[PDB]
Amino acid sequence: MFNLFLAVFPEIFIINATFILLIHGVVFSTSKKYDYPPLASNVGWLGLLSVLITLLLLAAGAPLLTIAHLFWNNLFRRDNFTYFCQIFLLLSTAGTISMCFDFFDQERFDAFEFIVLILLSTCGMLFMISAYDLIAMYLAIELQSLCFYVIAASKRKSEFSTEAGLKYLILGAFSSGILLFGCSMIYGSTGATHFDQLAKILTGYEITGARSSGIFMGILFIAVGFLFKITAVPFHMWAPDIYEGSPTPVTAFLSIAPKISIFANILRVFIYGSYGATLQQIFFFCSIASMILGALAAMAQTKVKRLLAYSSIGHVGYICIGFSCGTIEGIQSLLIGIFIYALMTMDAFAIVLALRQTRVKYIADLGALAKTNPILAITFSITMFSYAGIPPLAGFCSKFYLFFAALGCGAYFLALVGVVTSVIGCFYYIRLVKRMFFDTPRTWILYEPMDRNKSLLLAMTSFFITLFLLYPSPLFSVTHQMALSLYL
Amino acid sequence: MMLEFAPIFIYLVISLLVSLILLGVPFLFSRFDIRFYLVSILFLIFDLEVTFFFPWAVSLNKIDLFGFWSMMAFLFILTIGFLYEWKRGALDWE
Amino acid sequence: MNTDITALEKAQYPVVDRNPAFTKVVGNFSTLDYLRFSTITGISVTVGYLSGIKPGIKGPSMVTGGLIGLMGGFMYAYQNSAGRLMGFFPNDGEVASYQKR
Amino acid sequence: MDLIKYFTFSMIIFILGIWGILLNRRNILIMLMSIELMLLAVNLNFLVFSVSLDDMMGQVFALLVLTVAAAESAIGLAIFVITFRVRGTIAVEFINSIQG
Amino acid sequence: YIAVPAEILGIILPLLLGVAFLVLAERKVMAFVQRRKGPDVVGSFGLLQPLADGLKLILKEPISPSSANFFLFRMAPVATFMLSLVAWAVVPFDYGMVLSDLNIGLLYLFAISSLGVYGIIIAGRSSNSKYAFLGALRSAAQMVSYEVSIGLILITVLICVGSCNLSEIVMAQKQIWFGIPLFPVLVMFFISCLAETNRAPFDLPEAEAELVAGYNVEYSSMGFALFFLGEYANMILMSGLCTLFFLGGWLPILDLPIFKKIPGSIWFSIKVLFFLFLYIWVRAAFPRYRYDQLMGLGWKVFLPLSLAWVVSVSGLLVTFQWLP
Amino acid sequence: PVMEKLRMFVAQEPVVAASCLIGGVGLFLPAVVRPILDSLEAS
Amino acid sequence: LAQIHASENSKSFEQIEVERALRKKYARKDEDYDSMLGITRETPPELILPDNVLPG
Amino acid sequence: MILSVLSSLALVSGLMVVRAKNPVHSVLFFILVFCDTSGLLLLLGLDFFAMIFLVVYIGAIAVLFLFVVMMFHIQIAEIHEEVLRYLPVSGIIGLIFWWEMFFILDNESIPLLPTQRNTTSLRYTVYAGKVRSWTNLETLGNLLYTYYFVWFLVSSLILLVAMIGAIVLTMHRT
Ligand SMILES: C[C@@H]1CC[C@@]2(OC1)O[C@H]1C[C@H]3[C@@H]4CC=C5C[C@@H](OCCC(CO[C@H]6O[C@H](CO)[C@@H](O[C@H]7O[C@H](CO)[C@@H](O)[C@H](O)[C@H]7O)[C@H](O)[C@H]6O)CO[C@H]6O[C@H](CO)[C@@H](O[C@H]7O[C@H](CO)[C@@H](O)[C@H](O)[C@H]7O)[C@H](O)[C@H]6O)CC[C@]5(C)[C@H]4CC[C@]3(C)[C@H]1[C@@H]2C
Ligand SMILES: CCCCCCCCCCCCCCCCCC(=O)O[C@@H](COC(=O)CCCCCCCCCCCCCCC)COP(=O)(O)OCC[N+](C)(C)C
Ligand SMILES: CCCCCCCCCCCCCCCCCC(=O)O[C@@H](COC(=O)CCCCCCCCCCCCCCC)COP(=O)(O)OC[C@H](O)CO
Ligand SMILES: CCCCCCCCCCCCCCCCCCCC(=O)O[C@H](COC(=O)CCCCCCCCCCCCCC)COP(=O)(O)OCCN
Ligand SMILES: COC1=C(OC)C(=O)C(C/C=C(\C)CC/C=C(\C)CC/C=C(/C)CC/C=C(\C)CCC=C(C)C)=C(C)C1=O
Repeated sequence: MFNLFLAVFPEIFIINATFILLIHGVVFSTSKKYDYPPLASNVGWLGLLSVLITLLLLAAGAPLLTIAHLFWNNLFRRDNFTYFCQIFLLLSTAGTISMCFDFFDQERFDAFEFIVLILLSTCGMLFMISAYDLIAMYLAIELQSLCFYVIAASKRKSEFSTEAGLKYLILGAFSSGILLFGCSMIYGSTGATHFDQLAKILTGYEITGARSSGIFMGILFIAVGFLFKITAVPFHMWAPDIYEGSPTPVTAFLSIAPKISIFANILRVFIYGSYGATLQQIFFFCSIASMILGALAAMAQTKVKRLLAYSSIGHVGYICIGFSCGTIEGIQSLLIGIFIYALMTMDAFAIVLALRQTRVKYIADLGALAKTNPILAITFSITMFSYAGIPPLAGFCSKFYLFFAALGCGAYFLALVGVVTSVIGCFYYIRLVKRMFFDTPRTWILYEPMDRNKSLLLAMTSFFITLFLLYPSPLFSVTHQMALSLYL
Repeated sequence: MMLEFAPIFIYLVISLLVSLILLGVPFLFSRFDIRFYLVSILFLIFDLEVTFFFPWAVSLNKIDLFGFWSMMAFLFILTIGFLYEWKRGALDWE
Repeated sequence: MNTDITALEKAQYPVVDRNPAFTKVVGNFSTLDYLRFSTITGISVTVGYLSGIKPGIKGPSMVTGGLIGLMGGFMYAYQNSAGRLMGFFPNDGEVASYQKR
Repeated sequence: MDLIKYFTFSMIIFILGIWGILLNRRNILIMLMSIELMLLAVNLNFLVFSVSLDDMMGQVFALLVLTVAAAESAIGLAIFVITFRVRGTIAVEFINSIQG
Repeated sequence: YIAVPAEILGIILPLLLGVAFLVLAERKVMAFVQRRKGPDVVGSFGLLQPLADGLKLILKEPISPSSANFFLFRMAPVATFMLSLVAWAVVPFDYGMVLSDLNIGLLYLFAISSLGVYGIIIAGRSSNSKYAFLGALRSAAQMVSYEVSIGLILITVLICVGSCNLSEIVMAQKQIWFGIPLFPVLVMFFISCLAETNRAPFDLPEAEAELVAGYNVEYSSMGFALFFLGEYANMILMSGLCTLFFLGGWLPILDLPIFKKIPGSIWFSIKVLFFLFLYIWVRAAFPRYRYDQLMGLGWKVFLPLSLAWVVSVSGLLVTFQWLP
Repeated sequence: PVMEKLRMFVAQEPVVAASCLIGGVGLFLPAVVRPILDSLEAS
Repeated sequence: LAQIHASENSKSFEQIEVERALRKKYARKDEDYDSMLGITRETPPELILPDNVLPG
Repeated sequence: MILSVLSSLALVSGLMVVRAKNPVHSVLFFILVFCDTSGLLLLLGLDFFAMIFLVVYIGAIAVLFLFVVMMFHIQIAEIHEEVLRYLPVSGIIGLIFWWEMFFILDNESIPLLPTQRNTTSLRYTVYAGKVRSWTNLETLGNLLYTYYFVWFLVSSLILLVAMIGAIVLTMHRT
């Protein structure tokens, strides 16, 4: 009996460690004897440790995660794809946590519950990746969402943070209701919620004239929920406001991990299921809309956070082009894009968090940065050029695939849109470089140097961004492996 | 069978009529306190706990040890939450 | 409760015990298992101590880190030992001990 | 005709939630209430289908969805409370400062 | 179904009479403890006092203050009164003596109890009076707080019985009354019943002298009477529930032919009378808690103990395989 | 010296201590006694 | 002014260390979390200058 | 007919939820909607869910909403607006949803037209399933804690998040 639970050792450990940290934090934060010490950094270090131990347990036990698969079948499904997705999710969570300590001590954000909520949301996203039934998928999505709602409003006396939370909760709850409605329609039409059963029922028919309008609209509503989650246009406008109004570590965490989890869900639901061309057309139109709107709105922005939010919207458009084309290379390119975008976003938010120690808000606040911190201005410039997709930086992969699929699926309007939006993006990315290097403002802002954690993370992500294309084989092989494991 | 609910409806109708008769015969001759929200939240949580207890209580003879320990784990999570509330002063009305 | 230990990906090494008992797995702990266990626990205690200095609770922080490390290290050692007995990990020692007792 | 009548009941509840979103641009509390109405309609959809299909999966998920609805309302009303506390008012013109 | 209204009236009317005389019995017992005579002028031994008081109330002019919640103000007492009445549809007085033999009767009682709070809340809010509103909020919070412990004790009984059917709960006590092994649970249940019915030592609405205005202070004539009647009917119901769950309902004390001679309804009535006497006795014996103290007792004492009893009973019954 | 700290906790929080003892018995019986009773039945 | 300068320049090693730690602890604040905890952190008197040297 | 009555009550009560000027009134109508829903559940034979909808939706969730809305003391000026100018946008959105979504089951689940013949005699009774009938409660409890226990525990995690968030966002300890 005990050995059956080897399939959930990683999750058991992280949940138990989260409980231990909750108890530790609440017991000593309330201690008069110790004079109510702030425990955000102490619990943060212990939680980073817990995340790393979870990663060790998961990575080193790859076969064991598939033990007792028949017993666990109606609860979840673990395979190679989920293996790599969960490893990447844990790595992203560890990096995001490591970027938070200067924020904890200098702002004096003393709430250790922040770390606990991050860990519980990580548990939720882990269960999201392995979900193999509509019920499990919904429950894990809701756990993740509720944790985000709470942490988005963590600055509870701030107008901005409270506004972010309110908008997030209302729009999140609305989208979740729409998705749940879709799930109910699919169950009513097919008598099934398990992904295997849905695959068997729906395969071979798609729209064979006598199409289940119940099945067709259930798929549509579920897709609407998914598109809200990935911040695809027209279900996107929550994202810029929430990203800007939330505390910056929250914004960094939301920018990466939920995308990984929800894209795992989307792959395993749609790609593994079957209504077909309708849904790929959904993602096609949403990709085009996201690219165009992201480019234009980002061009309008004068503030750093909003610029990065709109940039992420545009990039999810680029990524969803891969899902749309419906090929093994499409899935592989989507995964490569997710990985590279995540690393670049981690780099960008490490810089943003470093600059938040002097309250960076506007793009113009970067003036004369090439004088006051030359190596920081260069590092940030490499990130921008990578965001623009200039070769040989890592960001060039997403552009290359966008056009590869445009000429592979046979889509020339898509190629035209890609060209135009890429040029617009390059303009608003090099505007930052111009501000740091070319401008001569009358008043300068002198920034405090970053802590060791962010400097090390920045140093590694900056080598990856510059040098990835010299040795890109491991990512290519692992992503091809994952794309194949979805069906075999 | 749902047959036994019909007398309840007729009982409700009669009780309502008695209420109207009794009440109608004499016509012939800005300070928000968060602790209420908090007690509402606690009641909601333990209301759901009782809700989940009901099927478990009637099903103990069939679920045996596995069901017992799964409910115990459920209770462990909820009781950790309760300990958190207790330490934070949510249960103190002074 | 019906149970089925059968894994999706078959074991690539001889199966000494398909579903080893808890105490059998613990008694199967090797020197390397104990090294992994002790290393994880020691690192966790060290992190607890160092991160506890600024709040002033280095002792209790050491205890908390040590509890996390003890649980994680035991889970990791159990994972390795059970995987060896089940044939999922290289298990030369288990096979040698099995072919003799 | 039973199944079409049970489904249109839940359907009118869902459409009412949608209309409540549409008609309450100055009243975000009612917007939250409309979202609960939609969640109730979905829950009813699972229960009706469970009976119609003679299957228990609709019933398990209905209970879990009730748990989600409870947690959602708790957290949402907390966020409402803190927004009101910061502004002293619930009017929508005081929650429009993030834009662009 | 044509005879169903006759059965319903045969429940409701004697219940209203019983409430009218419970008020008199409370006055009499309180007086006798206090070395005085209660009402003994209006009728012989004061037995006509309840009719006179009810007649006075119906002949009293209603006030209906100039509030903006004209409908809600009068409907709140109707709601609480109807809820007090409808719980008796599932109460069995003897084997086969019950209006609705609900299989889900225990949860139905819990639902009715949970619904009881709305009359008090609406009366407080609709009355256009800050004192009534504050008192109603405090009373509502107290009732919801003690409802948790009531529900957990219900779960303990359910674990022992394996069915939500009240008659089955009674017949499961043929071997032994549940109040013997679960005596602390019964004490907890009685105290929680006191708190849930806003009764002494938990009667905040009665604490006008303590600068705590009750939720019904603006009510006159028959709305106030409806609140009062619902409260006393709920006291009778809580006594009946204590009898059903722990004292074996209609069962005799000993399974002997001498005890089986007297009908089960009489056994049930006698146990209910004991519990009503304890209600009155407790009101006569002790002072009252403050609101904060009783809230602390609800959340810090009775909830943990109720949960612990759930765990202990279930674990013991699972271990030795004594489950129903 | 944690043997009067437990004494002090029991003296100051009798309800919590009683709840812990009652629930702990309820957890101990299935965890320890039940497998013993199952083992004695096999032989 | 001489009083505050004389007081600072005559401090021993131990007091210098104590005041370094105290200064670091009270350099920033989270009054919202303190209100959640229901406590009020007060500046220690060894970090408060006399009123006769303050600008007002 | 009975479903017509309950659906009409639900329709009117829901319109009152979304259209009442006073938010306290909206909460009270919401409570009427849950009562009607419970009636439907009783018609379906799901008495456990019928009772739980009263216990949780009305007994706990609506109470929370009522406590919060009552202490807010919202003035109508802060949330008032004329809705006559929304009739067209609601007309198109409602109609499209109406035409699509009230009739989605019609092609898959074609109704049986009631004829002028007693079909009740064609009801086949299998007594084998009637020897030991299961309540809704015990059928659900047979599954929640053993075969689908992981989802049960994840729901517990969701409730824990609710508790933590409620404390962290609103607590001001005296
Ligand atoms: C604690 C607090 C207090 C508040 C509260 O809780 C909380 O308090 C709680 C108290 C609750 C009430 C409790 C109780 C009820 C009664 C229920 O109402 C029963 C209705 C059902 C039962 O009705 C019949 O059931 C049997 C017949 O079915 C009868 O059996 C005969 O027939 C047998 C067979 O020959 C013989 O063998 C027997 O010998 C012979 O006697 C039986 O006598 C009779 O009862 C369903 O019936 C219908 O359903 C049919 C199907 O749809 C419809 O058929 C139609 O459509 C068909 C096509 O589809 C066409 O083919 C048809 O031609 C065409 O007619 C039709 O409309 C109609 O029949 C309606 C809900 C309500 C009000 C609750 C509301 C909510 C509360 C107030 C709660 C509230 C919230
Ligand atoms: C060809 C690529 C495609 C096009 C993209 C080009 C992107 C760059 C744009 C080119 C235009 C000109 C760029 C000018 C940058 C050169 C100046 C520079 O970066 O110097 C840095 C140097 O920045 C670095 O530190 C770069 C380190 C990267 C290490 C990469 C080498 C890896 C192996 C080397 C092993 C170690 C050294 C071996 C020999 C000792 C000095 O930084 P400061 O901020 O001035 O001061 C630093 C502080 N302090 C000197 C006190 C330490
Ligand atoms: C307020 C009380 C708090 C209590 C906290 C302590 C207990 C918490 C629960 C800890 C897990 C179980 C610990 C008890 C050890 C004894 C277990 C045991 O006796 O083994 C039985 C088996 O027990 C179990 O396997 C149940 C384990 C409960 C599940 C606990 C969750 C652990 C992790 C789950 C991972 C899922 C992800 C979690 C999602 C949040 C043997 O039963 P059987 O195989 O002979 O037959 C089965 C049954 O009799 C017929 O149905
Ligand atoms: C791939 C392209 C090429 C990459 C090349 C990689 C080469 C390997 C890297 C070589 C590293 C060289 C430096 C090694 C010596 C530094 C040792 C750090 C000592 C240390 O204890 O640092 C502590 C902080 O932790 C820290 O600062 C460490 C944590 C910093 C984050 C590191 C990552 C952790 C989370 C994983 C994220 C993964 C993201 C992937 C998506 C305390 O420091 P202190 O004493 O100065 O006091 C700080 C005030 N509080
Ligand atoms: C400058 O002049 C003006 C306009 O003109 C730009 C206006 O509009 C308006 C006011 C009216 C508006 C804004 C209605 C437009 C709203 C829409 C379409 C709702 C959808 C929301 C967004 C953000 C659009 C995103 C959707 C896209 C890009 C396409 C949908 C998706 C796919 C094709 C997949 C005013 C006053 C105005 O003065």
